[PDB]
Amino acid sequence: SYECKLCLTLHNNEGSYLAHTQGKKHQTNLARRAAKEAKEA
Amino acid sequence: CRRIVPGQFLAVDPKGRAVMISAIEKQKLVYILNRDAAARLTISSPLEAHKANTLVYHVVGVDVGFENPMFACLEMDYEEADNDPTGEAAANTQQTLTFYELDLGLNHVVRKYSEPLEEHGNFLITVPGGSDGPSGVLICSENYITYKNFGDQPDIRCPIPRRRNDLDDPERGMIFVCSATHKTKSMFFFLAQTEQGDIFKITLETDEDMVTEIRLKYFDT
Amino acid sequence: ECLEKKVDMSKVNLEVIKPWITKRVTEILGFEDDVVIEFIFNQLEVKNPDSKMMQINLTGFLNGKNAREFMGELWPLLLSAQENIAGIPSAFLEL
Amino acid sequence: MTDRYTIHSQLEHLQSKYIGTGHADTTKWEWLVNQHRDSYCSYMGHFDLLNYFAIAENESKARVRFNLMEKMLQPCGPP
Amino acid sequence: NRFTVAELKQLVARPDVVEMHDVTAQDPKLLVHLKATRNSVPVPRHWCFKRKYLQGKRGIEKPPFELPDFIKRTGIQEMREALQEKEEQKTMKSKMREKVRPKMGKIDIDYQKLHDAFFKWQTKPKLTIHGDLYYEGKEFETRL
Amino acid sequence: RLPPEVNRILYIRNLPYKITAEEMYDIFGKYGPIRQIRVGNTPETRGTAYVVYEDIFDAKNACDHLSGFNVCNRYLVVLYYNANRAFQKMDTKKKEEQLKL
Amino acid sequence: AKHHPDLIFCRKQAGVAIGRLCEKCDGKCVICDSYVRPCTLVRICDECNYGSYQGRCVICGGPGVSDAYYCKECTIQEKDRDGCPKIVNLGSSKTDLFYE
Amino acid sequence: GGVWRNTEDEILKAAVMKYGKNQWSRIASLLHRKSAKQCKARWYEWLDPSIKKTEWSREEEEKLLHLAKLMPTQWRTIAPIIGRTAAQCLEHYEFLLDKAAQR
Amino acid sequence: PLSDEELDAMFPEGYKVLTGFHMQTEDRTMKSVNDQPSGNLPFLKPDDIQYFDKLLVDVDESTLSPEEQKERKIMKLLLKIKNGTPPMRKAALRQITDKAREFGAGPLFNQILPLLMSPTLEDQERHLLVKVIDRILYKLDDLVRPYVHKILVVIEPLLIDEDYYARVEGREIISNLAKAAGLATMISTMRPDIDNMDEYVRNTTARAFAVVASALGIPSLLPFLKAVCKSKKSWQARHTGIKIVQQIAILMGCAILPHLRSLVEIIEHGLVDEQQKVRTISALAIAALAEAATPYGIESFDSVLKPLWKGIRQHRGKGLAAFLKAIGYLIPLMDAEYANYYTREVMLILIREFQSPDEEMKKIVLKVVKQCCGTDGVEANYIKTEILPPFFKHFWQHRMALDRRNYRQLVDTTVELANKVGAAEIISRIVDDLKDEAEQYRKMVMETIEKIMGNLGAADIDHKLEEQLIDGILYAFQEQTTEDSVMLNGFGTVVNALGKRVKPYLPQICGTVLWRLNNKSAKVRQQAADLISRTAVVMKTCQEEKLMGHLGVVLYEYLGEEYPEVLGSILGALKAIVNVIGMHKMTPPIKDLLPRLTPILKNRHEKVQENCIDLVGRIADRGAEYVSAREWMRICFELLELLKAHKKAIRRATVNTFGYIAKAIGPHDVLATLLNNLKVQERQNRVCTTVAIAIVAETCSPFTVLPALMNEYRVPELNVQNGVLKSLSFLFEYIGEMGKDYIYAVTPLLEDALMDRDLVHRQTASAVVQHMSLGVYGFGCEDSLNHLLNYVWPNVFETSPHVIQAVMGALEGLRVAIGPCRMLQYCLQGLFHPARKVRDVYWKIYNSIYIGSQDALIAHYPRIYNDDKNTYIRYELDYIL
Amino acid sequence: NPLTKVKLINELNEREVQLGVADKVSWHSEYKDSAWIFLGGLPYELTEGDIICVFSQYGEIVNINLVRDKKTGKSKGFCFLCYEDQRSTILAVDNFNGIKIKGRTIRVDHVSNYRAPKDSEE
RNA sequence: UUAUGUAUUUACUGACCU
Ligand SMILES: [Zn+2]
Ligand SMILES: [Zn+2]
Ligand SMILES: [Zn+2]
Repeated sequence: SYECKLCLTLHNNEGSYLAHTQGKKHQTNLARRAAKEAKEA
Repeated sequence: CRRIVPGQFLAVDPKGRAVMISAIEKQKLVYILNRDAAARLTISSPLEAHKANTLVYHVVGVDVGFENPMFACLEMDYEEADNDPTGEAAANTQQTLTFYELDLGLNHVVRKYSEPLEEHGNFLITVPGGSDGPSGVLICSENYITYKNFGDQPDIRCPIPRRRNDLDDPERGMIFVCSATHKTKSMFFFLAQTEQGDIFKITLETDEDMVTEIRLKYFDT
Repeated sequence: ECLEKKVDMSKVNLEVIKPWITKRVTEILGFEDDVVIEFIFNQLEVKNPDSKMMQINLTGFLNGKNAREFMGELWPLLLSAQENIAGIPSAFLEL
Repeated sequence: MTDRYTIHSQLEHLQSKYIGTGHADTTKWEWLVNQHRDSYCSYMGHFDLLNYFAIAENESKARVRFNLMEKMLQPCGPP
Repeated sequence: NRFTVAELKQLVARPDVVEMHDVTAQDPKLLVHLKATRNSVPVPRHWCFKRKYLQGKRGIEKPPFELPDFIKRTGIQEMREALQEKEEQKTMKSKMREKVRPKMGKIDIDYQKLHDAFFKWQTKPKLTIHGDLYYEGKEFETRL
Repeated sequence: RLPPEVNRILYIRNLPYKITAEEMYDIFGKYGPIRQIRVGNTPETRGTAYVVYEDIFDAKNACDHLSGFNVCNRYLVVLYYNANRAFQKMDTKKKEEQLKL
Repeated sequence: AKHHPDLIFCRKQAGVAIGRLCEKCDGKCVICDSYVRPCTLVRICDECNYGSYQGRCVICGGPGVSDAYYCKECTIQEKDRDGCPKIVNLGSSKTDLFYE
Repeated sequence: GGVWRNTEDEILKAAVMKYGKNQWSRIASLLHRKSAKQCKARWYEWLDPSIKKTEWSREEEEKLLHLAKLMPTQWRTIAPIIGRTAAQCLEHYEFLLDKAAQR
Repeated sequence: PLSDEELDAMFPEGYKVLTGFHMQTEDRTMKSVNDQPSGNLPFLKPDDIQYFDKLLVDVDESTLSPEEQKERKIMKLLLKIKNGTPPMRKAALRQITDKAREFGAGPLFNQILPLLMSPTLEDQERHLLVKVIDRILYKLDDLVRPYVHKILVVIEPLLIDEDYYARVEGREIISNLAKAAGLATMISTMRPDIDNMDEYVRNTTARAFAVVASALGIPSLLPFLKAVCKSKKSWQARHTGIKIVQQIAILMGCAILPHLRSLVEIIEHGLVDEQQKVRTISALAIAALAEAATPYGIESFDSVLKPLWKGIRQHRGKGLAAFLKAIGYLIPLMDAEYANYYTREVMLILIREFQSPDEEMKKIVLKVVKQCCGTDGVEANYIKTEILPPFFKHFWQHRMALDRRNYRQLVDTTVELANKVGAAEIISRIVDDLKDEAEQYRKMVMETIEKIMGNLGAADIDHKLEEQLIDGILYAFQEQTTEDSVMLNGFGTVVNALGKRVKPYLPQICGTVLWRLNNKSAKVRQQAADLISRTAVVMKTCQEEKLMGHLGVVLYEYLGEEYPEVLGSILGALKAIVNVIGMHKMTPPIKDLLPRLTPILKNRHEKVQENCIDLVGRIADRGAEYVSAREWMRICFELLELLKAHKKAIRRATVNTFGYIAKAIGPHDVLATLLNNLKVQERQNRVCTTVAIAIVAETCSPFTVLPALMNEYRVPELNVQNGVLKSLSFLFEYIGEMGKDYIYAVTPLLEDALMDRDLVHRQTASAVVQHMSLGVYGFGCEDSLNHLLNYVWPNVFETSPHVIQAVMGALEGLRVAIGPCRMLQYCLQGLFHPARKVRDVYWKIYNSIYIGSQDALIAHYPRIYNDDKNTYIRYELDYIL
Repeated sequence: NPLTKVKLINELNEREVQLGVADKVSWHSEYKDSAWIFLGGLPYELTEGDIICVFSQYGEIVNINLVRDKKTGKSKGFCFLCYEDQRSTILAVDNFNGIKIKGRTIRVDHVSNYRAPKDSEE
C-alpha cells in the first residue's frame, strides 16, 4: 500500500495516492520547514 | 463444583419414579424414570424447578404411595436479606419447608406447599407412608426434632436430649448428623445421631392415620 | 409505599367488594366495561396478590392519576376488611 | 402508590442469568459477596476442603456444613 | 466527593501506583489495592490515547520477516525466491501455457531434511514472562 | 365498477403562482359542483393545491381528461389524494335520533 | 451462527431429543461452525422438538438428514453444557434473498 | 453509466502521458469499467490539458451570443470557433446568460 | 357526505381554503420545471410524489428551517431505502439506525406508517419497510408507547399474509414490539380491537394477542384472557378470547402445558353458549390445546368430555365438525379403556359422515381416521370390512388431490390405515390408479405407495401384485409433465423394497430407460439418467454386473451433451455406478474416463460442476494410479477456477480433491499452485484456497507445507500475509494435538503478526492463537501461549466487530490452556478502572472467565482486606493445621 | 367459513387451469351422471322463477328445489337445480360460482346423489 | 499538528448466501 510520507497518509491503490497531490497543502507548509532550513527567502 | 448447576443435593422418590438433582442456589431438576418393554431403565427430559435467589439446605423424597411424587426441601429466600442495609432484615429471614409436586399428568413441577420454620433446620428424614406409615418428613434442627406433615398434622416438636451434666456447653446447641431409617416389616424407626455420637431410637407412634406424638430414647453411642 | 403492608385474600370476602369497585370504575372512566372489572376479579383471585403490578396494569387503561387514587382507595378497603374477621371494610360495615 | 419504577426487562442481549457475573457498575460489596458465596459452595462441594476445615476445629462435618450454609445469607455484612 | 491524589496517595500502603485518574474512579481504595496486588498486569497504555492503538505505525518502513534458523537451513527460502524471480519474468502467454503443460519437480527438495528441521533441529525461541505486555514502541526501546 | 380508487379528492401539482382565487374555481367548477379547495402557504405548497367535490364522477372527469393539460404556462399533474390521518378525534357529539326518520 | 451475528440461540434446558442437520449443512458444528473433529451429540429442548419440528435442521430448519455434533473445541470449552443450540429466529438473510 | 471519479481520472492522465493519443484500447485495458470510447470521450471532453475549463471572458461571451444566433443549435460547430470548445461549457455559458438576461 | 369540520380534520396544514388552427408557438418562459428531485437520489414513481413531494423543492436550509428538516431528512432516507441501489440502501439504513434515537419516534413513524399504508406497494418494499421498523425497534425501546396501535394496524395483516417469510416478519416484529412496549401498553392498546365490528381486525387482534403472549409468557395476561372470555355483553368478545386461546395453543406447542389446566378451565364456560360460533371455536380451541399437550393432561380435560359427547350425539352441522376434530385429538391422550370406548362409538358417526358434502368436514374426518385407528382398539377385520371401503369410495377422488391441505392429509391418513390393516390391502386398492390420466392423482398414489412401502415393507405383496405396481410405476414414470422428484423417489423406494425379487424386471426397466434416453432431447433424459442413479443400488445386490457394465459404457458417451441439466444427471448416474461397482473393475475404465471429465470440469453450470468434482474426488483418492501425474497437475489448476462457485458444496469438495491430489503426487507442486492463488483480490477464492492449504497440510503432514507457508509471509502483499495467517488458523484447527510440535515454529510468526499495524492481521493471528490454544492443551506448552497473550491482550480495546470477537474467542480459548489463574491475573486492576470504556470490556472478559470456569477461580482470587463495616477476608482458607 | 368454500371451488379451477388438466379427468368426470347442482347463500328475496331466470343461462332447469321451510319460514337459503344436460352443470359450477346478487355472494357445486331436503350447509 | 461531523470512493473482513 502507498503512503504520503510527509503527509503520513495511507492509500489502498495507485489512484488513491496520485489523487492525493492536491488537498491538505503540507506540500507548501514545508515553507515553515524551509524557513527553519534557511532564515531568509 | 459450581454454585448454580445441580449436583450437590440429590433426592429420589421412594417408589422409584422420579429423581431430583438440585444445587445450593437457584436451580433444581427432576428426571422422570420409567421402564420400557425390555425391562430397561429410561429417563425423560429434565423437568425444571427454578426459583431465583434461593438457597437449599437439603432435599429429600417425600413418600406418597403411587401418588404424584413430592420432594421436600429447606429453602431460604435472601433478596430482601441483601437489599436492606439495616442488617435486621437478614436476621429474621427464617427457612421454608417447600414441597415440589410433579404433575405426571401435566409433566411439570409446581411448588405445592411452603411453610416457614421457627428455627433453622439442617436436614430432613423421610418417613415411609402410603400403606406403611404416616407419610411425611422429619426435620432435624439445633436442639429439636420436628414432624411437620402438611394438610392436617399439627407440628410436633421434641427437644433433643442433652446429656446429664456433660461439660461442653457454655452456650452451644446440638444437631443431628445421621438419619439411618429402618423398616422392620412391623414398625419403622430411625437411628438418628447427635454430633457427639449419641444414637437415638426415634419411633413415630400414631393413633390415627394422623401423627399423634413422636418419642425417642438413647439407643447407644 | 402504603401499598406494601401485605394482604391475604383468604382473610377477605370478594363478592361484597365487587359492586363498589364496579361503581368506582364507572365513576373513573365514565362508562362500563367488563374486562377491567374482571381485571379486578382476576387480579384479586390470587391469595397473596401484588399491588404494584396492579397499579401498573391499571395505569395502562386509566390515567396514572386515577390509577393512583384507585390504588389508594382500593388497598385500604382490603386492609380494613382483612383486619376484621368478618371480611368487610368500614364503608360496608357501617353502611 | 408508586412512581415510574416500571422497569421490567428489555432486549435479551446475552441473558446473563448466571448469577455472580456482574457488569460494569458492579461495586466492591457485590462481587465480594459473590466471591464468598462461590467460596462456600466450593468448600462444601469438595469433600476434602470440608475435611480440612473440620480438622481445624473439632466440629463435625454437619456442624461445619450448617455453619457455612447459614453464613451464605449475608456473609460479608449489610450493604 | 473525589478526594485527590494527595490524600489517596497518603492512605495507601503502596502509594507508588496511584495515578491522576484513580481519584476519578467510583471506588478508589480497592482500585489502588488491585493496582498494587501482587502478580496482576496493568491496563494497556492506550486506553486514554487518541490513536486507536497502532495507527502511529504510519511512515516507518520495516523489514519483511526473519525466518527462524531451522527453517532457513532447509533452503526453502532460496528455492522459493528463485522461482518467484523466475515467475516475475513470465507473461500471461507462458503463465497460461504452463498452466496446461506444467513442468513439475521445480522444488522437490526432500522429506528427510524438513523432518529433521522440525524435529531434530527444533529451536526454542525467546519467550517472555506474563507481565511483559506490549505497548506501541517496545522494540525501538531495545536500549535496556 | 370502481371501488378501489379514492375520490372526492384531487391533488394538483405544478400550478402557477398567479392564481389569485378565481382560476381554480373556473377549472374545478367547470366539471361539476365543488366542496372546496386547499391553497398552500409554504412556497413549496404555494403552487400546489387540493380540490374536493361533492361528486365522484366529476373527479373522474377531471383526472381522466386533465392529465398533463397545459394552462397558464405550466402544465399541471393531477392525482388522487390519500386520506390517512387526522389531528383530533371528535367527541361529545350528540347526533341523537330525534325522530327525523 | 458466528457468521450472522443477529441469530439468537434457544438456550433452554437440553432434553433427550437428538439434534439433526440438513443436507446442506452436514458436518457443520453448531457453535464454532466448522467441519472437523465432531465429538459430542446435540440434545435439543422439547419445545424446539415438538410435532411438526421433529427431525428438522438445527440451523437451517430444513429437513434433517444426519445427527448434529459439537467440535472438540466446543466440547472442551464446555459450550455444549449450556442450553439447546436450536437457532430460533430467521433474520436478515434468506429472507431478503427470498424477496430477491 | 460513466460516472468518472477521480481515481480513474488521474490514472487516465498517467496513461495518456505514457501511451499516446490514438491508442485507446491499450489504456482502456487498465480501468476495469471503461471502454476505449469512454476514454476518448473524457480525455477530450474533460481532461485535455488545452481545455481552459474556467475563466469566462467578456470577449468570448459577446462572441457566442451572436454566434449561437447565426447557427442556433449546433454547439459542436461553434465550439471550436469560441474555443471554449468543451461544447457544453458553451451550453453552460448560453443557458447561464439566458438566465441572467431573464431573472 | 362530508362536513367542513371533518374536512379540515382530514387535510394537513400548510394549506388555506378560499378544422382547428395553425399558428405557432414562441420561445417560452423556460417551461423546464423539476419533476424529479435535485440530486442523484433515486427515480420517483408517479405514485410516490405525495409521500416524497417535499423533496422536489430545495429547502436551502434556513427560513423554513427549525430542526424539522432534520426530522424530514428521513424523507430522503426512506426514498433512498425504498427505491435505491443497494449501496444507497445500506448507507441510508445504517444512517437511520445510527440516528434513530436522535430522530425520535414521532416524525419517523408518522412518515413510515402512511408509506406502508399505501395501496401501491410491493412485497420487497414491504420487506424493506418492516426491516426499517424492526431495526428502529431496538433503538427506540420504551419510546413506541403511543405508537403501538399505529404500528399494529399496519403490521397485523402480515400475520394472515400468504407467503411464509412475511408471516415470520410479522411475528418477529410483534414479539419485539411486545418486549419493547412491556405489557400494560399492550393490554391498553389491543383491548378496543376486540369488540370492533370488522372480523378482519378481530381475527388479527386475536393472533396479535397470541404472539405477544408467546413473547411475554402466558401467566402475565392469563387474567386478561380469563377476563375477556367470561365477559357477557356481546358474544364477539368471547369468540375473540377463545380465538386467542386457540392461537396461543397452535403457536407455542408444548410450552402451553404447565399452564394448561388453568387455561382449559376458561374454555368450558364456552361449549354451552347460545351462539354456534362461540361453541364452534371453543371446540376448535380444545382441539388446539389437545393437539398441543399430546400425550399429557388427560385428567385436565375431564370436565370437557361430557359436553363434547352430548354435542356429537345431538348436533349436526359444523358444530359437529368442530366437536369431531376435538374428540379425534383427545382420544390419543386417553387411557386404553376410555380410548377404545370413545373410538368404538365415534366410528359410527364417521361412517355416517363419509357421505358428507362439505369439504372442511371431509378434512376433519380425514384427520380423525388417522388418530382413531392407531391405538389398539379397532381390529383389522372391522376396518377392512367397513372403515376402508367407503373411505376409498368417497375420499379417493380427483378434487382431493388438487387442494394441497386435502392432498397431504389424505395420503398421510392412508398410510396409517396401511399401518393398521396391512400393506397389500391398501396398495391393491389403489395400485390400479398409477395408470390414470391426471398427473396430480398419479402423484398422490405414488406418494402414498412410497410412504407405505418405505414404512412397512414389501413382504406382504405377492407375485400377483408386484407386476401390477412395476408396470404402474413404469407407466407413471414415462408420462409425467412436471419436474418433480416424487415419482423418481417412489421408483427408488419401491425397487429398494423389492430387493432381489425385482430380477425379472431389470430387462424391462433397462430397456425402457435406454430407449427413454433419446426422446426429442426433450428433457426426459435427466429422468432416465436420474432413474439410473436411483436404481444403480439394486443391480449389485441382485447379482447383475453385466448390465451394469452395459450401461456404464453408455453413460460414458452421453456426457458430450450441450444441455447442462442432462449432463448433470448423467454424471450423477455415473457416480452411482462408480460407487456400486468397484473403481478398478468398471467397463469404461478410469484410464480413459477421467480425461473425459477434465473438460467437463470447465463447464460453469453448478449442477455439472458439483457432480463432476464429486466424481473427481472419488477418482482422486481411490484411483490416482490411472493418470500421467502430469494430469493431476493440470487439473489442480482447474480446481482454482472451480472455486468462486456460488454453492459452497462445490467449494468444500474441491478442497478435499486438493488433499487427495496432494496425497497422490506430493505437496510441493499442488502447494505452489495454492500459494500463487493467494493474490486474487477475491474472497470465496482466497479463503477457500487457505482451507485447501490446511487440507494439504494435515493429510501429508505439515513440515511439508509449513516451510513454504512460513516463507510466503515475507511476500509484501496484504492478501498473501492474511492468507498465510488464515491458513495457519485452519491448519491448527485441523491438526489438533499435533500442534505440540509446530508451536515454536509459528510463535515468531504470530508475534510479528500481532505486532503489525493492520487489524485484519491481528484478527487472523488471534484466531490462530485460539485454535493453537485448544490444540496444545494439557501438553505443557503454557509458556508460548503466555508469551502470545502479551500481544493478544492490548487488542482488547478494538471496536471493529470481527476483531473484537476474534480476540475474545482467543481469550476464552486461552482460558483453558494456561489457566483461569493467569487470565484472572490479567483481568484484575482493570475491572474497576475509572473509564467505562475499559471497565465494561474487562467486565465482559471477566464474565467469560466466570462462566467458563467458576470453581477454578476460588483458589485464584486476590486477598481483599476488611473495611469498617464488612468482613472481606475469607478466613477459612487462611487458617492452618 | 361460509364463503371460503367459494374460494376453494375457485382454487380448484385455477389450479386445473394452472396445471393444465384435460377435460377427461378435470374433476367433473366424478360428478358425471348427475344434472343436479347445489346453490348456496341465496338472498331470501329470491323466488323460484328468479332463480330460474338467472340460472337458465346454460339451459332451462327441469327440476328446481328451494328449501322453503315447513310453516314458519318461506326460504332457508339453498336450492337444487336439475338441468337438461350435465354439461350445463359443468358450465354453471364454473361460471356462476362466486357471483353476487343483491349483496350476498352465492356458490354452486355438484350434488351427485339426489334432492336431499335438508342435509347441506346452512 | 493530533481531531470532528459528513458527502464520498477505494480496499478489507465473516469457509455469510440460491
Ligand atoms: Zn465448534
Ligand atoms: Zn430449543
Ligand atoms: Zn442447515
